[PDB]
Amino acid sequence: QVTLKESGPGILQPSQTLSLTCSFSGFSLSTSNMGVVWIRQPSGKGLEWLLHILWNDGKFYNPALKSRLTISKDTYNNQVFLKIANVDTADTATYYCARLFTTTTSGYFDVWGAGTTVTVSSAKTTPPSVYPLAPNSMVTLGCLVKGYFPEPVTVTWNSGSLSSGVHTFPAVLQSDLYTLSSSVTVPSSPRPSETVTCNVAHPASSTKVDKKIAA
Amino acid sequence: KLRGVLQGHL
Amino acid sequence: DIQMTQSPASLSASVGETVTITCRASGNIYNYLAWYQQKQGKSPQLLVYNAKTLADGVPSRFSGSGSGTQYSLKINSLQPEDFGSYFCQHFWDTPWTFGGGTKLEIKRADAAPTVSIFPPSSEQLTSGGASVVCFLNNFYPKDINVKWKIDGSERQNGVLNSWTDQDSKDSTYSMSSTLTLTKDEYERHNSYTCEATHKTSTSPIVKSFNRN
Repeated sequence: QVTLKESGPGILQPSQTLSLTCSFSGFSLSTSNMGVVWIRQPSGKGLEWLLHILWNDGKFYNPALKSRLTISKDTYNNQVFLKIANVDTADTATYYCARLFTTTTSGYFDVWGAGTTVTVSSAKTTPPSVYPLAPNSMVTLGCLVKGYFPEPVTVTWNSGSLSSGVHTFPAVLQSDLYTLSSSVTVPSSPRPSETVTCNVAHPASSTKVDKKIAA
Repeated sequence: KLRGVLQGHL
Repeated sequence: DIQMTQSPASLSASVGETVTITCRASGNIYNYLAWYQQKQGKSPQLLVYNAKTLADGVPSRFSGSGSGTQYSLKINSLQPEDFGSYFCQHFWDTPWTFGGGTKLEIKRADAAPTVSIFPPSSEQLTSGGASVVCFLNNFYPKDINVKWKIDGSERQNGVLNSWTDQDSKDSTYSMSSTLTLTKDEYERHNSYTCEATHKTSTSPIVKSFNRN
């Protein structure tokens, strides 16, 4: 029952201080060879070692970030506290804490947390604009979902009935705002003969809209 | 080699 | 500092195949190399430590090997659950460093993209903007190029590309390419063209419309 769980603010404006908590159980930071490490991974990119704190209060830092980093432990409540000072947008990533097992002859992270997502931007909550994308045996339609913040957005076709031939593309950042498109391929007969609408939700702004695609 | 301080171990 | 150079970035394979991923350290790390496996959307799990010691839960079809600066991870007879990403990481001199990762992906038949272009919508135009979108759907392999042209001439400012992960059902890839202009810039031109270049044809696929 070794477990770790990250907690954090979720969203932060630049220049601020990122505070992350790791709550762990199933092992003690009073036992030798034990530590907690922080690792981060920007969406779709590689992993980066930030720092770790050990059972004997030894601390080790990535020199590129060491000036901005602070870590402590509360061994009785099984928690490790991470602070990153002065965040810029490049500090946007998934953050993992994990148990470090370390000896004079081995090292590894054998149990990780699920991770917590951290977004650094000046942007404010902003609903999306939904625009219809209209033009063989098949026709492709689309839905442009533009200018929202923050992630995520759900896109569905005909409330779910259309599942095959649906692609929804990863969001992309444009002036502190996300834009994403969804694509649907149906036979040229069902459309415009029958109704094709995309259904778009943006829960952070309580946005729920349906947009029919007229020819 | 053994791992020590410079390799992040204590 | 001590850097891990992992290759290949991407590897296409079939169940039953044997593949090997390589990792090179920029300096001796004395066999202190771990391998982690990451499923799409998930936290990484430990596969191997000290270069060749298998972690708990890991089948013998995985093995590590190497010393000095040269290490590799070998997977005998791939199984469906093996598809995902793999990372090496060293535990020698700080800073600890991870390899860039290897995407182990599913092999399938070559397929040409289905390309579709879409003029900015009426509704978008009334707001003050104009995005032109192009879909390049269901191709294989994943390597692809898109060129935008306005009135016959290549354009690069204002284009944003997005690529899907490998499709779980047909093992195919897709991408969207979006050219964003101002309303008034969009209206000073007539011809808009999206060109896809993919190894399935020596001649590019061309989708085009006139603002009329």
